[PDB]
Amino acid sequence: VQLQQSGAEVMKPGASVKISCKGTGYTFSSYWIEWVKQRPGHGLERIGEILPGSGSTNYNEKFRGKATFTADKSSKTAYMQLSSLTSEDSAVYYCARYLPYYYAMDYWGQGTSVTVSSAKTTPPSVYPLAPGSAAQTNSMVTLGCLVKGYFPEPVTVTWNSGSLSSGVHTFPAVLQSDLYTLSSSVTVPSSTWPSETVTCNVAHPASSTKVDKKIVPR
Amino acid sequence: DVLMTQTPLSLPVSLGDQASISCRSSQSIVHSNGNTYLEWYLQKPGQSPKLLIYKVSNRFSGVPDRFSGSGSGTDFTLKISRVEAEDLGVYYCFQGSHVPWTFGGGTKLEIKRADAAPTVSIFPPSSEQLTSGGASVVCFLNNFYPKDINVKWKIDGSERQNGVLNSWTDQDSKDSTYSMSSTLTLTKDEYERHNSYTCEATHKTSTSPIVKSFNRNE
Amino acid sequence: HFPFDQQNCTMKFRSWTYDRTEIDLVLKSEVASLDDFTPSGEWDIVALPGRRNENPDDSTYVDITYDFIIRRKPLFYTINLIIPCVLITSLAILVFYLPSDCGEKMTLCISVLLALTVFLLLISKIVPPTSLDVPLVGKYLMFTMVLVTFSIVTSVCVLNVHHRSPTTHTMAPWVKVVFLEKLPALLFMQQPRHHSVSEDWKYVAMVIDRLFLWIFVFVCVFGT
Amino acid sequence: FIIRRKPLFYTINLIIPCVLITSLAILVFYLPSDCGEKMTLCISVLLALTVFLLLISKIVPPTSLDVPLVGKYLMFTMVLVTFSIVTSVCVLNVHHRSPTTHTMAPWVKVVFLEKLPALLFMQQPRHHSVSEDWKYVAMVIDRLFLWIFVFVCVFGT
Amino acid sequence: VDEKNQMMTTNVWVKQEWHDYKLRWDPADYENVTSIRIPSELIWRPDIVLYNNADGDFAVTHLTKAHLFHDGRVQWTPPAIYKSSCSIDVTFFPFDQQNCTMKFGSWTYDKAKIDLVNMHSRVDQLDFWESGEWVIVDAVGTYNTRKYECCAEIYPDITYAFVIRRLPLFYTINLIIPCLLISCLTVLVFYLPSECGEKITLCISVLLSLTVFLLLITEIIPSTSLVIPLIGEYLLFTMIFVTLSIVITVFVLNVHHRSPRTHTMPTWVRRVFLDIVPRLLLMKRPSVVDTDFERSVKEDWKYVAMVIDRIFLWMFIIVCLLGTVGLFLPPWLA
Ligand SMILES: *[C@@H]1O[C@H](CO)[C@@H](O[C@@H]2O[C@H](CO)[C@@H](O[C@@H]3O[C@H](CO)[C@@H](O)[C@H](O)[C@@H]3O)[C@H](O)[C@H]2NC(C)=O)[C@H](O)[C@H]1NC(C)=O
Ligand SMILES: *[C@@H]1O[C@H](CO)[C@@H](O)[C@H](O)[C@H]1NC(C)=O
Ligand SMILES: *[C@@H]1O[C@H](CO)[C@@H](O)[C@H](O)[C@H]1NC(C)=O
Ligand SMILES: CC(=O)OCC[N+](C)(C)C
Ligand code: NA
Repeated sequence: VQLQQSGAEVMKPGASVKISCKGTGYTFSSYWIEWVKQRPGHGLERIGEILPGSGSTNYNEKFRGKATFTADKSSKTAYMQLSSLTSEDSAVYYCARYLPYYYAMDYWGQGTSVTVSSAKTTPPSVYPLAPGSAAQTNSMVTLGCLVKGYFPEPVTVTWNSGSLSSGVHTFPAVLQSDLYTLSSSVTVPSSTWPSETVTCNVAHPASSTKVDKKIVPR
Repeated sequence: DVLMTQTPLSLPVSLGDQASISCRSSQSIVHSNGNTYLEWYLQKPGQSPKLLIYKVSNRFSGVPDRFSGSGSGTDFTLKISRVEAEDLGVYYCFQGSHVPWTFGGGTKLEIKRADAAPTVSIFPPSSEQLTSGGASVVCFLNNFYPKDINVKWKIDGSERQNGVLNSWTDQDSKDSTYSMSSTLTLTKDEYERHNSYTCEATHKTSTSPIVKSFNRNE
Repeated sequence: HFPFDQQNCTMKFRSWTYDRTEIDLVLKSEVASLDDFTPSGEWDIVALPGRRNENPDDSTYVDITYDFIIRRKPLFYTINLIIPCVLITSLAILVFYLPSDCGEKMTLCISVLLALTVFLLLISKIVPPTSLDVPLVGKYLMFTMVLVTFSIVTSVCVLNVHHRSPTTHTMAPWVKVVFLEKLPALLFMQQPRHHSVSEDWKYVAMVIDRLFLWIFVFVCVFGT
Repeated sequence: FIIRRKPLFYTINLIIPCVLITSLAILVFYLPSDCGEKMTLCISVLLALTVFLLLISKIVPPTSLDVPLVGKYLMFTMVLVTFSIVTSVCVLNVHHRSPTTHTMAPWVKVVFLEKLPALLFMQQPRHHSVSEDWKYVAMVIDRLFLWIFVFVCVFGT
Repeated sequence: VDEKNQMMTTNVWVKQEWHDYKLRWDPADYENVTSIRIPSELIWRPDIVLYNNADGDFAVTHLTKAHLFHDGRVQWTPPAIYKSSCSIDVTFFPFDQQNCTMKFGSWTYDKAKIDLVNMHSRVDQLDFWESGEWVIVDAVGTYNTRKYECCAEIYPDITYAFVIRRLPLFYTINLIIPCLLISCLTVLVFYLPSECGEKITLCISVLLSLTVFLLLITEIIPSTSLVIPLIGEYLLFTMIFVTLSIVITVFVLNVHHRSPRTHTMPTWVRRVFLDIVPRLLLMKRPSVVDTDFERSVKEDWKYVAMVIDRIFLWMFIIVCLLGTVGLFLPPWLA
């Protein structure tokens, strides 16, 4: 048994997206397909369900009119169409197999991520940072690497061939106005930072962008 | 739609301690067949949920025996005999009794440990920011616990609330401490007008807010 | 819960020639197939699981049972039965606001009783009551029929009180102090008393029916 | 095959409606003749009882070895209600008499205005017209039959 | 055409024709015998069955003799009675058109073993016994192929769509016209005077008649929740407004029988319902000066009741006309 969902989508506000869930290894037409929305913030919100064998569909009150379910029996696929995409609709959507009163949602789709934004693909602008000059130097210090002005996700930050993996603290991306950003700081010996070379790498597969900007003492 | 409420919103419990998550329904969710259909799901970060319990008490195949359920017409609870690293996640209660079927609010589970004081830091902008025509002021707070953290952007005796970014990190594994990176986007026309920049952060461990500042005039 | 009911119909499959020591019945899938299903339009399919059953005490018994969980689509019977029933039920309170002098109370209450009885019999033909479970709609119709019978009795009594004159009846003082003075105050009536015995009886009858109008509105509202 | 019927269905569908209709059989004698609705009530009761008798007839086999007790009770009540209809017609005729169209025999006076009211605890107010005497005689007659029917019906249980 | 049970019963001749390679002969060797009739149970036959059977038989059961020709051609035309399920739509009953289908195909041989050929796209009606209740608008067979999860091969089928139009005269006369005649009486209660003592009789009779006719319609149409007949909606709305009229009638009768000894007329009631509304409703009260206060207030209560009746006589007429046109006019336009 396996539910295979479609790939990630990026859409402009006001458009409509259609994601699919393909079920194999079982009687696709005899199990309800549950659609679940997980906003990046928090929470699982069921959107509705559809029984592919018939046309029966249910929607939660919050999504009545926003979502529409369709199923193809020939190809074991179920579809959910979202209309009038706002910024709230950006989330990860799951499809699950369900049989009421008998079998719970034991198999889930991998999850499809939908992003509603007006921006276009943009390479990162990595601006490495170092401790301020007006700051006492002690045994332990923190480094600085900043990535901003990139879109869409994701962006992987790593050191030179994983030179210093443990002890690093990356942070989730956030929107200043429309674009994403990221910060990453690591702790290294004060006697090793100036002597040894430390650098943060940046990779943006969406923009096919790779950057490498070493940070030197002020 | 039946409303399902979970308490507590967060349940910090150290390794090996008894855990208790409660779910309540806005209505009785019993059914005629002698069963009432309540299920418990667990989602790890960056993963699809997973079934743990169904029909209140019945335990899914392949799940540790430590998990157990119990309840009645409108009050249900989940129990974990011993907590482990894999146990960390969000737990949801799912009602499969009345159409439409709804998820619980979610009960995040965390492991409490010896609180560590925050290690605040401030990083002024870099030359690239000046060349681009911007000024990014970011405050770092690493390896702090618990969530009792507040950050105030007081600048040369002025408290500024506009353009303040709230981006913290989830509890880690090696250290099990959080982090909190606040940024303030300044323009060149306004960046140089002011003189002193400070990042006031207050934590339970240190009642007096920790102060870290730098002066533009140098 | 008709017409908002959900049915659980089973289909048991056995071999009526061979027992478990001869043929073993195995399920090819855990659910019945809906690959070439034609939707009903009256019933909604919920679940069609299948199970293989044995008997720990028999050892010669094997069967495969499918559970057909189906859900009625309630719009049809809603519109065609529940709405007419509610419309008829709403008329069960009006007799206590109809004035006695109109000479039409009996017609109204008797007609309501007739309509309710007919609807009860029709509902019984559609969904027969049984000791295990009586349809809630039928229960409500019966309760309303009992109330309407009580209202017919009360209307007869009120009509008897209304057509009383000093030439044929004498008003006991307690009747005065209660119905002309105290009970109207509780019901917010305030007999005008601008200035005869025949009008006093007419007011007593009007006070009685107002008291019951409150109860029937209360009970019928509680009937929700 | 000794089998026992589960009587809930026919209870709800035949017995309760029948007793509800039967409880109205005697009301016509407490209804004043001025209301102008005695005929409506008594005729409605008769027709409802007849309809339920016909339904029972359609349910049971058309054999003549025995009569259902419920059918017997419905037939008895139907006869009683027919008697009540005839009596109501007579009471209405008595009620609408006037000095211009009828004369009251002295025996009618001594009986209906004096003796029977005392027996039935009616106590004519007699605060003091002849048209009111006829209206009182009608009140006495149907009060007498209210007593009779109650006894003949209470022994029906 | 059973609308309640959603089944179509038909009597058809199932014309079939195939070639048998072992049933060939030379007529010159058999006294010029060119064809023969043989029992159809002695030869191989295609297993054509009706997929959407309901309460009948899947396959032909009569098994008449087959006509065999010297070149191997077999002709078989048995009779059959088929009871097939079809979805019934009674939105415009009794002016409805139904589309009932019959799906035929071999049950166990796929397209590579047995393939079907449309003898003629149109169903044959040369020996059709006219019903008098339905007329066949169109009866055409469509060839389809499809795969079933049972089996790996493609199974063809021919599906016939019977588009049948109901002749509406019978149900017109027996249901529609009585319903319209009763509907003509829905607003009459507001023109009856309160002294006639018969308002309740009329409105109750109308309500009960409408309810009975709704019940009669219910026994004809299927108990499906996908569509609602227009006749049913009209009857239900008429019943609702008749119930409302009964409530208003009780209120108006109560208002009519008020007197100074039991009720007091507020000044605002007097103002509104004796000056303003009568003017707007084009009814002019005579200027009469009654000296008896009790008999004059009783006449004012009686006039207030007349005005309330006239208001609702106007509203119900407007609603009755607007509702009827707003419900039936658009469908009649395409
Ligand atoms: C529809 O009706 C069928 C038949 O009455 C119901 O099946 C019965 O369901 C109960 C509850 O699950 C079964 O009892 C349980 O069985 C499990 C496994 O053996 C056991 O662990 C429990 O302690 C309990 O005994 C019962 O065996 C089963 N009977 C049959 C004949 O299948 C079904 O639940 C009904 N479904 C709905 C939605 O109403
Ligand atoms: C054989 O019979 C056919 C009619 O079935 C006829 O047309 C034909 O001429 C006949 N041939 C001979 C040789 O008799
Ligand atoms: C009747 O139904 C068939 C099959 O659903 C369809 O092909 C055809 O177009 C329909 N015709 C009408 C007139 O509805
Ligand atoms: C092979 C066989 O028996 O198939 C039957 C089902 N059908 C007609 C859908 C193929
Ligand atoms: Na009648």
